[PDB]
Amino acid sequence: MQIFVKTLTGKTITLEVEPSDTIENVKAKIQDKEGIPPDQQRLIFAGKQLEDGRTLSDYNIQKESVNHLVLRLRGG
Repeated sequence: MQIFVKTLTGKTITLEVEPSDTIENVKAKIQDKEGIPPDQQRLIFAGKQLEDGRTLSDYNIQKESVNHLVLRLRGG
């Protein structure tokens, strides 16, 4: 399935993912596209912070056809 990520500029990228994919797996894909180390990423879905050992299915990524995660840059 495809998801969007809103990036630090408010633009979107698309990732090809499966519901069982971990948040750590998603953050690695975001690192490859946006150059943010995973330990400096905070990923949000519907205002909820996503935890690295959990999966997209844990956050019900399947409920909607179109989903946008939000990338935030941890503060220094």
